Amino acid sequence: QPVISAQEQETQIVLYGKLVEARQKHANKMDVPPAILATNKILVDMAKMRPTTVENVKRIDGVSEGKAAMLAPLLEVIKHFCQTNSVQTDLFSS
Ligand SMILES: [Cl-]
Repeated sequence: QPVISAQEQETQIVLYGKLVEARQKHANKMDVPPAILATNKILVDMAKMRPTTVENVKRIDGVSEGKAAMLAPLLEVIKHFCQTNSVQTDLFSS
C-alpha cells in the first residue's frame, strides 16, 4: 500500500515542520494570517515535491507568481534542508 519509504515519510514530516515555522515567521513579519501566505495543503505539497526554484514552486496547485515571491524564504529552507540532509529535490511527475 505505501508508495513512499519510511525514510522519505520521516523527511517529509521533518521538512513540513520547518516550513510551518518559516510560514509563521514570515506571516508575523507581513502581519498576515499564516494561511494567507500558504495553506497547509500547499506546505504538504512543498514537503513532498521540494521545489528549490521560483519556477518550480509555481507548479504547485495554488501557487501563483505573487505567492511564489512571498514563498522565497521557504524555498531557502527547502534548499538548505535538502543539502544538509541528502534528499532528492524538485520531484514533479509532468
Ligand atoms: Cl515536523
